[PDB]
Amino acid sequence: PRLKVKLVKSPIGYPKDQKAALKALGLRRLQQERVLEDTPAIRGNVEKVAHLVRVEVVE
Amino acid sequence: MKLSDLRPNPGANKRRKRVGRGPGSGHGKTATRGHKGQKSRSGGLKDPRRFEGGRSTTLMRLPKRGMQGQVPGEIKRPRYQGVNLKDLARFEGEVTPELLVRAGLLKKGYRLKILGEGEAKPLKVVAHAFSKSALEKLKAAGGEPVLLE
Amino acid sequence: ASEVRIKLLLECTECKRRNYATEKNKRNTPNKLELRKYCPWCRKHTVHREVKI
Amino acid sequence: PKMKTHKGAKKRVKITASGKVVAMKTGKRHLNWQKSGKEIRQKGRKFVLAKPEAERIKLLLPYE
RNA sequence: GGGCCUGACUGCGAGGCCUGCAAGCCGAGCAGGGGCGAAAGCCGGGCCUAGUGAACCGGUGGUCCCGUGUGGAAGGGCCAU
RNA sequence: GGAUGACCCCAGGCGGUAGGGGAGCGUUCCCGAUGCCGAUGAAGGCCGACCCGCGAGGGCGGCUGGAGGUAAGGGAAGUGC
RNA sequence: GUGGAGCCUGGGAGUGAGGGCGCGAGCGAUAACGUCCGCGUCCGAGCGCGGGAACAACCGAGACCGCCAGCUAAGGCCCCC
RNA sequence: GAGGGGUUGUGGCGUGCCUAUUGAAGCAUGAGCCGGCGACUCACGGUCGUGGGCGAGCUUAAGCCGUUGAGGCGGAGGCGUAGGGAAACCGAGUCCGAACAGGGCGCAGCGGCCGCAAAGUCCGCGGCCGUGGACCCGAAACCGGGC
RNA sequence: UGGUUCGUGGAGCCAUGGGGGAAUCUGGGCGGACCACCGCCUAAGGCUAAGUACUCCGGGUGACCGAUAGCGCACCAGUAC
RNA sequence: GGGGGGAACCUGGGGAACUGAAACAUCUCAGUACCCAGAGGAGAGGAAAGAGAAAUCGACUCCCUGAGUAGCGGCGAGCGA
Ligand SMILES: [Mg+2]
Ligand SMILES: [Mg+2]
Ligand SMILES: [Mg+2]
Ligand SMILES: [Mg+2]
Ligand SMILES: [Mg+2]
Ligand SMILES: [Mg+2]
Ligand SMILES: [Mg+2]
Ligand SMILES: [Mg+2]
Ligand SMILES: [Mg+2]
Ligand SMILES: [Mg+2]
Ligand SMILES: [Mg+2]
Ligand SMILES: [Mg+2]
Ligand SMILES: [Mg+2]
Ligand SMILES: [Mg+2]
Ligand SMILES: [Mg+2]
Ligand SMILES: [Mg+2]
Ligand SMILES: [Mg+2]
Ligand SMILES: [Mg+2]
Ligand SMILES: [Mg+2]
Ligand SMILES: [Mg+2]
Ligand SMILES: [Mg+2]
Ligand SMILES: [Mg+2]
Ligand SMILES: [Mg+2]
Ligand SMILES: [Mg+2]
Ligand SMILES: [Mg+2]
Ligand SMILES: [Mg+2]
Ligand SMILES: [Mg+2]
Ligand SMILES: [Mg+2]
Ligand SMILES: [Mg+2]
Ligand SMILES: [Mg+2]
Ligand SMILES: [Mg+2]
Ligand SMILES: [Mg+2]
Ligand SMILES: [Mg+2]
Ligand SMILES: [Mg+2]
Ligand SMILES: [Mg+2]
Ligand SMILES: [Mg+2]
Ligand SMILES: [Mg+2]
Ligand SMILES: [Mg+2]
Ligand SMILES: [Mg+2]
Ligand SMILES: [Mg+2]
Ligand SMILES: [Mg+2]
Ligand SMILES: [Mg+2]
Ligand SMILES: [Mg+2]
Ligand SMILES: [Mg+2]
Ligand SMILES: [Mg+2]
Ligand SMILES: [Mg+2]
Ligand SMILES: [Mg+2]
Ligand SMILES: [Mg+2]
Ligand SMILES: [Mg+2]
Ligand SMILES: [Mg+2]
Ligand SMILES: [Mg+2]
Ligand SMILES: [Mg+2]
Ligand SMILES: [Mg+2]
Ligand SMILES: [Mg+2]
Ligand SMILES: [Mg+2]
Ligand SMILES: [Mg+2]
Ligand SMILES: [Mg+2]
Ligand SMILES: [Mg+2]
Ligand SMILES: [Mg+2]
Ligand SMILES: [Mg+2]
Ligand SMILES: [Mg+2]
Ligand SMILES: [Mg+2]
Ligand SMILES: [Mg+2]
Ligand SMILES: [Mg+2]
Ligand SMILES: [Mg+2]
Ligand SMILES: [Mg+2]
Ligand SMILES: [Mg+2]
Ligand SMILES: [Mg+2]
Ligand SMILES: [Mg+2]
Ligand SMILES: [Mg+2]
Ligand SMILES: [Mg+2]
Ligand SMILES: [Mg+2]
Ligand SMILES: [Mg+2]
Ligand SMILES: [Mg+2]
Ligand SMILES: [Mg+2]
Ligand SMILES: [Mg+2]
Ligand SMILES: [Mg+2]
Ligand SMILES: [Mg+2]
Ligand SMILES: [Mg+2]
Ligand SMILES: [Mg+2]
Ligand SMILES: [Mg+2]
Ligand SMILES: [Mg+2]
Ligand SMILES: [Mg+2]
Ligand SMILES: [Mg+2]
Ligand SMILES: [Mg+2]
Ligand SMILES: [Mg+2]
Ligand SMILES: [Mg+2]
Ligand SMILES: [Mg+2]
Ligand SMILES: [Mg+2]
Ligand SMILES: [Mg+2]
Ligand SMILES: [Mg+2]
Ligand SMILES: [Mg+2]
Ligand SMILES: [Mg+2]
Ligand SMILES: [Mg+2]
Ligand SMILES: [Mg+2]
Ligand SMILES: [Mg+2]
Ligand SMILES: [Mg+2]
Ligand SMILES: [Mg+2]
Ligand SMILES: [Mg+2]
Ligand SMILES: [Mg+2]
Ligand SMILES: [Mg+2]
Ligand SMILES: [Mg+2]
Ligand SMILES: [Mg+2]
Ligand SMILES: [Mg+2]
Ligand SMILES: [Mg+2]
Ligand SMILES: [Mg+2]
Ligand SMILES: [Mg+2]
Ligand SMILES: [Mg+2]
Ligand SMILES: [Mg+2]
Ligand SMILES: [Mg+2]
Ligand SMILES: [Mg+2]
Ligand SMILES: [Mg+2]
Ligand SMILES: [Mg+2]
Ligand SMILES: [Mg+2]
Ligand SMILES: [Mg+2]
Ligand SMILES: [Mg+2]
Ligand SMILES: [Mg+2]
Ligand SMILES: [Mg+2]
Ligand SMILES: [Mg+2]
Ligand SMILES: [Mg+2]
Ligand SMILES: [Mg+2]
Ligand SMILES: [Mg+2]
Ligand SMILES: [Mg+2]
Ligand SMILES: [Mg+2]
Ligand SMILES: [Mg+2]
Ligand SMILES: [Mg+2]
Ligand SMILES: [Mg+2]
Ligand SMILES: [Mg+2]
Ligand SMILES: [Mg+2]
Ligand SMILES: [Mg+2]
Ligand SMILES: [Mg+2]
Ligand SMILES: [Mg+2]
Ligand SMILES: [Mg+2]
Ligand SMILES: [Mg+2]
Ligand SMILES: [Mg+2]
Ligand SMILES: [Mg+2]
Ligand SMILES: [Mg+2]
Ligand SMILES: [Mg+2]
Ligand SMILES: [Mg+2]
Ligand SMILES: [Mg+2]
Ligand SMILES: [Mg+2]
Ligand SMILES: [Mg+2]
Ligand SMILES: [Mg+2]
Ligand SMILES: [Mg+2]
Ligand SMILES: [Mg+2]
Ligand SMILES: [Mg+2]
Ligand SMILES: [Mg+2]
Ligand SMILES: [Mg+2]
Ligand SMILES: [Mg+2]
Ligand SMILES: [Mg+2]
Ligand SMILES: [Mg+2]
Ligand SMILES: [Mg+2]
Ligand SMILES: [Mg+2]
Ligand SMILES: [Mg+2]
Ligand SMILES: [Mg+2]
Ligand SMILES: [Mg+2]
Ligand SMILES: [Mg+2]
Ligand SMILES: [Mg+2]
Ligand SMILES: [Mg+2]
Ligand SMILES: [Mg+2]
Ligand SMILES: [Mg+2]
Ligand SMILES: [Mg+2]
Ligand SMILES: [Mg+2]
Ligand SMILES: [Mg+2]
Ligand SMILES: [Mg+2]
Ligand SMILES: [Mg+2]
Ligand SMILES: [Mg+2]
Ligand SMILES: [Mg+2]
Ligand SMILES: [Mg+2]
Ligand SMILES: [Mg+2]
Ligand SMILES: [Mg+2]
Ligand SMILES: [Mg+2]
Ligand SMILES: [Mg+2]
Ligand SMILES: [Mg+2]
Ligand SMILES: [Mg+2]
Ligand SMILES: [Mg+2]
Ligand SMILES: [Mg+2]
Ligand SMILES: [Mg+2]
Ligand SMILES: [Mg+2]
Ligand SMILES: [Mg+2]
Ligand SMILES: [Mg+2]
Ligand SMILES: [Mg+2]
Ligand SMILES: [Mg+2]
Ligand SMILES: [Mg+2]
Ligand SMILES: [Mg+2]
Ligand SMILES: [Mg+2]
Ligand SMILES: [Mg+2]
Ligand SMILES: [Mg+2]
Ligand SMILES: [Mg+2]
Ligand SMILES: [Mg+2]
Ligand SMILES: [Mg+2]
Ligand SMILES: [Mg+2]
Ligand SMILES: [Mg+2]
Ligand SMILES: [Mg+2]
Ligand SMILES: [Mg+2]
Ligand SMILES: [Mg+2]
Ligand SMILES: [Mg+2]
Ligand SMILES: [Mg+2]
Ligand SMILES: [Mg+2]
Ligand SMILES: [Mg+2]
Ligand SMILES: [Mg+2]
Ligand SMILES: [Mg+2]
Ligand SMILES: [Mg+2]
Ligand SMILES: [Mg+2]
Ligand SMILES: [Mg+2]
Ligand SMILES: [Mg+2]
Ligand SMILES: [Mg+2]
Ligand SMILES: [Mg+2]
Ligand SMILES: [Zn+2]
Repeated sequence: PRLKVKLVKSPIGYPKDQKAALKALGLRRLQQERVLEDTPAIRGNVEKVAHLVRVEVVE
Repeated sequence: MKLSDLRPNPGANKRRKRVGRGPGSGHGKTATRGHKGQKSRSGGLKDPRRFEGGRSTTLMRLPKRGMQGQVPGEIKRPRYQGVNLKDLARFEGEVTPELLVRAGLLKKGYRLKILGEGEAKPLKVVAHAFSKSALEKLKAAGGEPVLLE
Repeated sequence: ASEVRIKLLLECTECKRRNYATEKNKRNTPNKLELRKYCPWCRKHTVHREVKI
Repeated sequence: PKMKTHKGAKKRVKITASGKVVAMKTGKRHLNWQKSGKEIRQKGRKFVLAKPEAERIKLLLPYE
């Protein structure tokens, strides 16, 4: 399947590594959506910044 | 629910057309054959899929094209059947040619080629061939393209 | 065509492949046709010369 | 008995995906010196047969 | 009538005319490489309508696609005629 | 209309060869049937001005006949001159 | 313009001997119940009905069934009638 | 037994049936009359439609086991899930082409995960086609082996 | 020449009427002309159950016939003629 | 020991034509009908000088399938492993 990840809460005030995770996802703007793949390396960062993103499970 | 309730659905068991059975049927006398001529006869016409009254037939004036083959016939060579990634969605873990023939998507005696229609999944996929796009997709999705021979 | 008006092929003198078919009255034009035609193999124009059909 | 494939049709014609019958244009087997390149070129492409004739040839190919 | 020429193009082909089929016919435009022109442009033979013959079978040039365990070869295919 | 042909109102169509379609009738046989009709008379025959059906037909009654016949609903054809 | 109109797709055909008539021509002889096209019509298939003495195709007119009712069409209204 | 049945005097109307035909009561075919026999079928395959089953799947064949008018097992295989190309091949594309050009042939359901429908396929039924003699009857003939 | 799907086809394989005519495993045949490589097999002696075919015969059983049907024959029929 | 017979079945030796190809000759019908010899309750075949690509299989026969595929074919009609 796939992922549609949407940055809904700001990284401002969260640790550097959660900030970097968004950089790894390509999430730069709030409410920016990206339709990623569903692999554990791509999924691990999403679980890291879970509290900042809103994940859709598009196929 | 006894034997006398056992009916077929309306129109399931249609009656037959019986011709040559009298004026009131609409099929009497000539049995809906018309009057005379070759078509009315027992044995009828030459095959209407082909015969065209004696002229060179539509099909026979078209030219041939391609290799038709020589005796001793077909050359034995590896045969590839494509299977789209979309048809792998149902599987978990590992897909091989054998699993795909059981599932009914790959035919026996056919080598397996993955084609890129659909979305790849993080499956291990053992195949004899992969299309350019199926390979690319299967990598990006965390799959393991296992190439066979 | 006739016996005096033969059919012929034009042959690219550089790669030798016959590329064009045409005719000529060999009583009025006895020498071989030389003609510059585009050769799709050489992908350029070329002296094509008359060759037996 | 089971119907036999007509091999003349098989050797001349192909049933496309949607059920069209495709064949090679006639008229460029020989006699080509005086034919415009347009004629030779377009007669080298396939054409789709007229509906009635396509439906007769399809019946000759009952196992494609 | 004259000068330069070979577009008597290669790859295609929107759209049609005609039409029972199969055929026949017209064709702008795009690309290749050209011809003439200062240029706009024109050029896919000929003022036009006849000058013709579907398939099968085989010839020839190309191609290098198939090659009956394998590499070749035989023989085919494909393009052209 | 009312609700699904439940029947009713209105309107229109309804000559017909080849021919297309639809709805039926009847014949033989199977299931229904270890049932049911039958000597208080089966089937078949002969009548009928009677009933039902547009019709093919089906009832019913009388006479003959003397032992079989076979429902609703389905199934299959050596099925109608 | 809602018509047994039209259009698309598919199943089944039959027909591929027409004929009369009116008009337009050709052929024939400004002959033929002649012939060959064109437009229309009817017969074919309306040899059902009225008229035309009788008579497929001229006039009138498109027969679902019934009526010991009415109105008309052509043609008729001295007798047959 | 206010009806009905039989008969038919007169009056009106009225050109057999079937077949073949442009057209037949036709002086064109056939039939003396009656009774019985007498002509569109079956198999396999195809195509289309239709009634169901299941559906990215559907289905078994021969057999085997059971039954003795009991059914089941059997997945070999078949069709479908991908096409384009003469093909090597590539593949949601492919083929032609130098082309990233153009063109040919191709490639994408309804409802609040659940139903509904469905590709497809299986079986039944029906129409029609193919192969058989294929609606029935009919030659004159041809051939074989005998007399 | 035949057999094979193979109709002379690139025509091998199996068989053999004619001609020529070997070898004994380092022998020989085959894998579709042919060559090489790589394999497969052992010719020119013979026999061999079972699974398969048929139905004169016996039996069982029919959505098989019911005396113009069912076999040509239900019967003194392959008879009468 | 042989002889001859036996419905159909079987092997072998010979082997048509109508027909189909909408004419016809190759082709088809068909190695069928038929003739002959022989066998037997069966007959044939059978233990690889096979298959043919699986680095594989393992006598023969028979059914299903492969498959109306591969091919064959006045590359027609058709034939068909
Ligand atoms: Mg925040
Ligand atoms: Mg904060
Ligand atoms: Mg860290
Ligand atoms: Mg039925
Ligand atoms: Mg039927
Ligand atoms: Mg009907
Ligand atoms: Mg009936
Ligand atoms: Mg009737
Ligand atoms: Mg009907
Ligand atoms: Mg009718
Ligand atoms: Mg009649
Ligand atoms: Mg009909
Ligand atoms: Mg019919
Ligand atoms: Mg018919
Ligand atoms: Mg007629
Ligand atoms: Mg007719
Ligand atoms: Mg008749
Ligand atoms: Mg006629
Ligand atoms: Mg006739
Ligand atoms: Mg007819
Ligand atoms: Mg007959
Ligand atoms: Mg006939
Ligand atoms: Mg001709
Ligand atoms: Mg092939
Ligand atoms: Mg072979
Ligand atoms: Mg993995
Ligand atoms: Mg052919
Ligand atoms: Mg051609
Ligand atoms: Mg050519
Ligand atoms: Mg050629
Ligand atoms: Mg010219
Ligand atoms: Mg040209
Ligand atoms: Mg040219
Ligand atoms: Mg070209
Ligand atoms: Mg197939
Ligand atoms: Mg000039
Ligand atoms: Mg000049
Ligand atoms: Mg000039
Ligand atoms: Mg110059
Ligand atoms: Mg066009
Ligand atoms: Mg056209
Ligand atoms: Mg012309
Ligand atoms: Mg230029
Ligand atoms: Mg220029
Ligand atoms: Mg230019
Ligand atoms: Mg210049
Ligand atoms: Mg310029
Ligand atoms: Mg131009
Ligand atoms: Mg000209
Ligand atoms: Mg000029
Ligand atoms: Mg030709
Ligand atoms: Mg031919
Ligand atoms: Mg050739
Ligand atoms: Mg090669
Ligand atoms: Mg090679
Ligand atoms: Mg080789
Ligand atoms: Mg070498
Ligand atoms: Mg070499
Ligand atoms: Mg070569
Ligand atoms: Mg060649
Ligand atoms: Mg050419
Ligand atoms: Mg009316
Ligand atoms: Mg009617
Ligand atoms: Mg109807
Ligand atoms: Mg009846
Ligand atoms: Mg009935
Ligand atoms: Mg019975
Ligand atoms: Mg009973
Ligand atoms: Mg009883
Ligand atoms: Mg009782
Ligand atoms: Mg009594
Ligand atoms: Mg009875
Ligand atoms: Mg009665
Ligand atoms: Mg009685
Ligand atoms: Mg009594
Ligand atoms: Mg009794
Ligand atoms: Mg009953
Ligand atoms: Mg009943
Ligand atoms: Mg029942
Ligand atoms: Mg009958
Ligand atoms: Mg109408
Ligand atoms: Mg209409
Ligand atoms: Mg029909
Ligand atoms: Mg017809
Ligand atoms: Mg006709
Ligand atoms: Mg005609
Ligand atoms: Mg006539
Ligand atoms: Mg005519
Ligand atoms: Mg006429
Ligand atoms: Mg005429
Ligand atoms: Mg007319
Ligand atoms: Mg007239
Ligand atoms: Mg006048
Ligand atoms: Mg006139
Ligand atoms: Mg005229
Ligand atoms: Mg006069
Ligand atoms: Mg006349
Ligand atoms: Mg006249
Ligand atoms: Mg006249
Ligand atoms: Mg007329
Ligand atoms: Mg008629
Ligand atoms: Mg009239
Ligand atoms: Mg009319
Ligand atoms: Mg009249
Ligand atoms: Mg009349
Ligand atoms: Mg009258
Ligand atoms: Mg009158
Ligand atoms: Mg009259
Ligand atoms: Mg009168
Ligand atoms: Mg008259
Ligand atoms: Mg009045
Ligand atoms: Mg008046
Ligand atoms: Mg008068
Ligand atoms: Mg008056
Ligand atoms: Mg009066
Ligand atoms: Mg009375
Ligand atoms: Mg009276
Ligand atoms: Mg009277
Ligand atoms: Mg009166
Ligand atoms: Mg009359
Ligand atoms: Mg009658
Ligand atoms: Mg007649
Ligand atoms: Mg006549
Ligand atoms: Mg008379
Ligand atoms: Mg008379
Ligand atoms: Mg006479
Ligand atoms: Mg008469
Ligand atoms: Mg006659
Ligand atoms: Mg008659
Ligand atoms: Mg008599
Ligand atoms: Mg009598
Ligand atoms: Mg009778
Ligand atoms: Mg039928
Ligand atoms: Mg039958
Ligand atoms: Mg059938
Ligand atoms: Mg069917
Ligand atoms: Mg069906
Ligand atoms: Mg099911
Ligand atoms: Mg029992
Ligand atoms: Mg498939
Ligand atoms: Mg293909
Ligand atoms: Mg190419
Ligand atoms: Mg494209
Ligand atoms: Mg397209
Ligand atoms: Mg469903
Ligand atoms: Mg279904
Ligand atoms: Mg059909
Ligand atoms: Mg037959
Ligand atoms: Mg028959
Ligand atoms: Mg039939
Ligand atoms: Mg004689
Ligand atoms: Mg003869
Ligand atoms: Mg003869
Ligand atoms: Mg003779
Ligand atoms: Mg003899
Ligand atoms: Mg030899
Ligand atoms: Mg040979
Ligand atoms: Mg041979
Ligand atoms: Mg060949
Ligand atoms: Mg051979
Ligand atoms: Mg040999
Ligand atoms: Mg020899
Ligand atoms: Mg050795
Ligand atoms: Mg050796
Ligand atoms: Mg050998
Ligand atoms: Mg040898
Ligand atoms: Mg060899
Ligand atoms: Mg071998
Ligand atoms: Mg080899
Ligand atoms: Mg060796
Ligand atoms: Mg071997
Ligand atoms: Mg034995
Ligand atoms: Mg044993
Ligand atoms: Mg045995
Ligand atoms: Mg037995
Ligand atoms: Mg039997
Ligand atoms: Mg018995
Ligand atoms: Mg009975
Ligand atoms: Mg009985
Ligand atoms: Mg009797
Ligand atoms: Mg008898
Ligand atoms: Mg009796
Ligand atoms: Mg007996
Ligand atoms: Mg008798
Ligand atoms: Mg006797
Ligand atoms: Mg002896
Ligand atoms: Mg003897
Ligand atoms: Mg003996
Ligand atoms: Mg033999
Ligand atoms: Mg024999
Ligand atoms: Mg002979
Ligand atoms: Mg013959
Ligand atoms: Mg035949
Ligand atoms: Mg035939
Ligand atoms: Mg013939
Ligand atoms: Mg014939
Ligand atoms: Mg003849
Ligand atoms: Mg033969
Ligand atoms: Mg026999
Ligand atoms: Mg012998
Ligand atoms: Mg004997
Ligand atoms: Mg035995
Ligand atoms: Mg033996
Ligand atoms: Mg033996
Ligand atoms: Mg041995
Ligand atoms: Mg297959
Ligand atoms: Mg198959
Ligand atoms: Mg044969
Ligand atoms: Zn060149």
